[PDB]
Amino acid sequence: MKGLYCAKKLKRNRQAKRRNDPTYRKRLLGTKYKQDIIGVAPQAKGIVLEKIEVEAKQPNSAIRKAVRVQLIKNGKKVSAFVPYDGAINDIDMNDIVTLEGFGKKGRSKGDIPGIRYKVCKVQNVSLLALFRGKKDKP
Amino acid sequence: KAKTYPKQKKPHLKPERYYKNIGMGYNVPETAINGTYIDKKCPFTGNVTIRGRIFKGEVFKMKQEKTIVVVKRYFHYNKKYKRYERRNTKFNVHLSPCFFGLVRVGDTVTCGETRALSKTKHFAVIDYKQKDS
Amino acid sequence: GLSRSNRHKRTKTGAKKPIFCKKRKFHMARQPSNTKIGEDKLQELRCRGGVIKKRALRLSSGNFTCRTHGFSYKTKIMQVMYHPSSNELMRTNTLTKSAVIKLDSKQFKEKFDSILSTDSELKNTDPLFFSNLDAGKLYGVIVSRPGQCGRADGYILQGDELNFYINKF
Amino acid sequence: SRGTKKVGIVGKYGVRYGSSLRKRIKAIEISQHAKYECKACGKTSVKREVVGIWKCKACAFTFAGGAFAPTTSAGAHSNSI
RNA sequence: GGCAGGCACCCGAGCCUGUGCAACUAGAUAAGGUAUAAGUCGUAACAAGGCUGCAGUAGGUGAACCUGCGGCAGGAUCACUA
RNA sequence: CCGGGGACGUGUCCGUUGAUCAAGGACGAAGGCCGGAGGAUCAAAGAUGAUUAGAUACCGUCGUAGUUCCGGCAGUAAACGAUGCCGACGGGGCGAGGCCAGGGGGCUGUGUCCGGGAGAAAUUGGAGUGUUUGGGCUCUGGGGAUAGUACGGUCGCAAGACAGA
RNA sequence: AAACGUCCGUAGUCGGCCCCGCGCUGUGAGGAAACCGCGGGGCCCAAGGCGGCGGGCAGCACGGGAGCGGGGGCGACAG
RNA sequence: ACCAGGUUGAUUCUGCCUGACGUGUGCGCUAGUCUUGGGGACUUAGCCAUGCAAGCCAGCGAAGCGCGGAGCGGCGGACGGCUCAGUAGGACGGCGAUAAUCCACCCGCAGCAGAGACAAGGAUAACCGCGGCAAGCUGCGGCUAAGACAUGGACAGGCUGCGGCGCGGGGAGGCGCGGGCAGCGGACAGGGAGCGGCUGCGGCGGAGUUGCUGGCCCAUCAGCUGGUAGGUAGGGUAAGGGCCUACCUAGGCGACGACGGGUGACGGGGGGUGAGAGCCCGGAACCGGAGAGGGAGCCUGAGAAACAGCUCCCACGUCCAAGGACGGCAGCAGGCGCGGAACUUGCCCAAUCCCGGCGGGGGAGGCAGCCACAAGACGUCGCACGGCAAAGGAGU
RNA sequence: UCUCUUAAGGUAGCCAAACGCCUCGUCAUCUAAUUAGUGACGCGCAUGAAUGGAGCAACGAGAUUCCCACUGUCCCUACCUGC
RNA sequence: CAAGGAUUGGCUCCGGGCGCCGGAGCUGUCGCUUCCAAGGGGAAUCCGACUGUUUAGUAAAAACAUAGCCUUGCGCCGCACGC
RNA sequence: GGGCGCAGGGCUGGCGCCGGGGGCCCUCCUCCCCCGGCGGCCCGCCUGCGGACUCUUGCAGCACGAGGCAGCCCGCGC
RNA sequence: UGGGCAGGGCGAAGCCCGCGGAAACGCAGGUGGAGGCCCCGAGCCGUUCUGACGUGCAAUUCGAUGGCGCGACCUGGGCGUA
Ligand SMILES: [Mg+2]
Ligand SMILES: [Mg+2]
Ligand SMILES: [Mg+2]
Ligand SMILES: [Mg+2]
Ligand SMILES: [Mg+2]
Ligand SMILES: [Mg+2]
Ligand SMILES: [Mg+2]
Ligand SMILES: [Mg+2]
Ligand SMILES: [Mg+2]
Ligand SMILES: [Mg+2]
Ligand SMILES: [Mg+2]
Ligand SMILES: [Mg+2]
Ligand SMILES: [Mg+2]
Ligand SMILES: [Mg+2]
Ligand SMILES: [Mg+2]
Ligand SMILES: [Mg+2]
Ligand SMILES: [Mg+2]
Ligand SMILES: [Mg+2]
Ligand SMILES: [Mg+2]
Ligand SMILES: [Mg+2]
Ligand SMILES: [Mg+2]
Ligand SMILES: [Mg+2]
Ligand SMILES: [Mg+2]
Ligand SMILES: [Mg+2]
Ligand SMILES: [Mg+2]
Ligand SMILES: [Mg+2]
Ligand SMILES: [Zn+2]
Repeated sequence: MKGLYCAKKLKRNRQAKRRNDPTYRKRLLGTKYKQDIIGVAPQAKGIVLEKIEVEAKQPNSAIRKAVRVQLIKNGKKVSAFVPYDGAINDIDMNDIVTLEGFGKKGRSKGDIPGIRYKVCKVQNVSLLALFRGKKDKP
Repeated sequence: KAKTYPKQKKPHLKPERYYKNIGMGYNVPETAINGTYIDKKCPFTGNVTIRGRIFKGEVFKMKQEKTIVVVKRYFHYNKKYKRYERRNTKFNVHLSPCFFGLVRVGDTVTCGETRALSKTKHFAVIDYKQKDS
Repeated sequence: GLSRSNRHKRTKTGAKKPIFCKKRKFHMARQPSNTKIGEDKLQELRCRGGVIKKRALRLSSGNFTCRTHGFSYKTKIMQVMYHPSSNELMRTNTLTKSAVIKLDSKQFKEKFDSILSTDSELKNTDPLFFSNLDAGKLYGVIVSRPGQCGRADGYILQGDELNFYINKF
Repeated sequence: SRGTKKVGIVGKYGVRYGSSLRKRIKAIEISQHAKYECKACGKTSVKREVVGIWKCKACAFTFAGGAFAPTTSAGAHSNSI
């Protein structure tokens, strides 16, 4: 396919090659639409269902304070990890919290397994405001 | 035979048969001048004019008596790959009876943009060159 | 109403086209004014651009010429003898273009015998046309388009054009 | 206008008798009904008349052969000697 | 009943029925995969891994797997009427 | 017996007829399947005698399918040189091929050894002539696992195969 | 991680030597401003404003010494 | 025109992950000044209270007390604005075609019927009364205008058929014009503020069709096509055409990817990012298209298949005295809902321009306000002045 | 894993089946409601491999359930005709 | 004949390849296989493969038969593809 | 032997036209009822000449002799 | 040894032609007329009505409905088997 009149064959062939590229594979499939949690739109906001006990991947031995959250726009039940030490007591049941990704392109961050999203705001006020006491939860 | 009495245009200015010169530096075939056919769609002895693009293509199909399929093969350049592509489009071209027997499959035929003669016919055969020549 | 677009048609390759926009008045067609014989009734239409198009609904006579001698009269239309596109249009006596019709022979035979008085050779040149004239049969074609012009003008059939058509009806 | 894609001559049996039985009898019904070349006149005109008797309909050359073929493997071997 | 109404044609929403295509979802049950704190049973592979291994195919076994046949060395042999 | 094959040799002929391939077609070990024939050995399954903590295995004995042939299916292998085909060029040595020549010769196969170059290295006459990157053509790969799995399709009597997330 | 078990094979793509048309290419036309590139330009500076100059198009016209066709001649460590 | 960390006991690789940089969307924390720009595109082309957004006039000129301004008549409302659902070619872009077509304003030309002609006929609204009706809306009577609607009157243009030579133009002709015979048909009975009507030719301004060509993904979409491809003829149209119909041919497209599907696809001018080849984006200023809750049909008009026009259906919503009456903010603010995600129910025609024959109107548009959303520059409180439609800010 | 015992201990399959006593089994589906039907489940009183097992394409005046349509089957009868 | 849909009379014509076929128009109180004749259909389960057979007179079946598959005996037979 | 079909077909019917015989009719209607061996050719086989074509609704046929021409045979048929 | 048994429907091989193909062959249209094929007539039978009848028409019939209907059939005669 390297002849001077092979351009339509090369476009036909290299596109079929490009379908095996994993970065192009997600845009071709539309996986950001198949999960409407964080792909197409950032900052998913949903209702907390229960506090989750999840243990870190070994060799690290700790317990991350995750929460199940049902989204408002979807109804999808996704688990989300609470940062900022002691914040799990500042969030309660039937709160409406906003969730963000980890900066890992949809995978788990560090020792946590399975948890692909993390909370930033609870009842439309941030956890950085509550970890230091800057604002107040209504 | 024919649904209407076969009739041609009144020749303004063989003075008993109507035939016009289509212009653009072309010639009327002598089969059109000395002929008895009454095709109204013919560029020379009929009610169409030649205006617009005149391209040269090769006859692909001579089926379906008055129309022919003319393929114009061209190259399109893909700027990314820096190679060409062989492309083509087929045209339903009106073949006047003045070219009957003269034009056969394979001949290089120059076609001129007419009116919209049929649904898919916008070109008419104005001249031709044999493949063997 | 009826349209003129090909937005409902298939493509050259046979592919079906998607129909999305609402119909435009740019490409609107109308009913066939199936013009018949009767006392003259023409319909006026403010068509595109305000210009008044007159289509004939009923139509009694037509301005018919004799091309050999250059004289004309408006003889009355009697019936359609032949229509090329469909014989349904001659059964209903529908006046369109190129319809062979039977004309009134009286007004035409008066000038035809008058020129036959001076030139005796005229009758022998086409015997078939003058055969039907003494029987009273005179035929012509409409050359105007009565749905567009509103008239039924044409010429008298003579010569080989006549024997072409009398074989067709 | 083939009519059948796979069964051919055993399409007369319809859906009956089982696929393997129709598949088994297909090779024999092709064999017992076919015209064969006469080895006395040369023409492809040998037809079975009854089980075991094969006759050329052109030159009337009739010969005793197999049940559904003019020749069997045991019958060919005895004649090739 | 000439501002009504009627008739035929034409455009035709909308509804109903049947169906094609596209995409989604409930489901007793049941099979995988992955992750679990690693528990029980072994030890198939890695050494000739203790029966050389592997893949194919076929059958069988709680389970890794075992066996038959033909390959292969990625073998434990580059090596013997020279 | 019938058929085939390449190499060599040649003032024989043709004169570009070619290279490579989606589709398509044919062949395709073993095991398997179908119908028929046959059945000595060996031997899945099965049965035993042992071994063992256990032993459904390894060992001993027996034994069916099978192994065999004929007609067909199937269409898979570590089907390997784990190395696509065609083409140009490129160091010596040793060999046991075939044809030719007779002047440690030429063609064409085939191994081997040492170098060159390449390579992450093992190695390697191509895996060389590649950042000094371009001979043509086809195919494939794009971190691991999920998984050569599922769905849909095609093929198959079935086993399953192809393809393939 | 990855040469399909083999061979045939059509489209496709590629293809020996000698001896007017088309590809390719140069200039030019025509092509909106915004934009962009450049150039000025003491808006106090700057981003700017404002004014110059350019580009865009395998469409069109003209030109082009080479390349390809057509047709003969070789007969390729091509077949 | 760059790499760095990460598989190992250590090594060399392959390999991916991650860091490092730009961009835009959102969040978070924080915040002194000024200029400039942007801001419900993404989900919901979801639902909308209230107000406003397209009106104007010079013909005729009533009431009302010559002034006057109603209604008739006319022009516009088909432009702007908003939005991006549909659309994979009905688009768009480039190059054409319209010898296949239509036309308002405006501009330049030619012209506009002797008819009793120092002259034009019947009306209707306004209005004067009488009413119906919850409201929306509407009736009866009486009079009365015209640049409204007629009458009068045909030299031409025009239409159609037939005839037909030339002269001009054009690449190409009965295209223009002159010369013919018929059948039709057809341009001023206006005024004491500038004129205004109408017919034709040529523009301009538009518009409809249209040719070639280029532009996403999927082959786990391989064959597709029946008005389909063509012919003849008619119809229909402003106009070529299977556009439609009648009859007749068997065609048409496809691995140079048809057909079918997908798209959280308007296209483009362009934007982002890279040394470049490329990759990605284009809702968003300008241009083109399309739409106005889903539809379909239409009236008027030069121009709409119009929606701040109509008619109906559907889905939502409202008022009723229960007979009926209405609503379409993808115009401007504003509300709700949606979501991650987006401002004041501010002032004004002053600027930019548009409609109207001028005084008018314009949520187009500007000004200000809100917002660290962005670009740029610069630090760590009250007069007078100044500008502004007005106010505020800049500047003394 | 151990142990008793048999000629061998029911394999592949299949099932409250025309084969399940308990039993109207349990779960699902079907219905307003189902001892029925179907799909599952299987320590199956007492399923099971030519005493043939599994299997339903085609076929059936076979046995059964549901749906559509249909109806004097019924609500709930009435009238007419012949005999 | 899966399911499911449309059409169907009379008259007057036209066309064709003319025992017939196609088309058009007109027409009736919408009606046309006008009487007669003449399938109800779908989703499933059980059993038997099928066509066939049977208890003349209570059972037509799932029973029987069947082909296929298999086993047995027989070289004194109708001669092993046989009985 | 059986069977679909092709061709023929004892005969039967219809229509048209003609011909007897009988009966019925407000109008209409030509109503109603009954009756009407022999020679040549054709098949097809075979023969002669000759030498390669030739069907059938259908498979096909044909140098072991096609079509054609001229005969012959025996039936169906006219 | 004789005889009997409408009319339709579906359309198997084979064949002809067209189209496609490098080839193998594949589609399409006719042709052909297979099959214990389909609906059914005469006829045969006996599913249901658990109809009629049930001291009957009848010591098994009648009617409707249904099944079969070129067969693994039915049937006259002759013959065999007690
Ligand atoms: Mg081992
Ligand atoms: Mg083998
Ligand atoms: Mg084997
Ligand atoms: Mg065998
Ligand atoms: Mg042994
Ligand atoms: Mg599958
Ligand atoms: Mg590998
Ligand atoms: Mg009034
Ligand atoms: Mg009045
Ligand atoms: Mg969209
Ligand atoms: Mg845009
Ligand atoms: Mg079991
Ligand atoms: Mg139950
Ligand atoms: Mg029930
Ligand atoms: Mg057994
Ligand atoms: Mg049993
Ligand atoms: Mg039966
Ligand atoms: Mg039906
Ligand atoms: Mg069914
Ligand atoms: Mg049965
Ligand atoms: Mg009984
Ligand atoms: Mg069996
Ligand atoms: Mg002969
Ligand atoms: Mg039968
Ligand atoms: Mg029956
Ligand atoms: Mg019986
Ligand atoms: Zn023979």
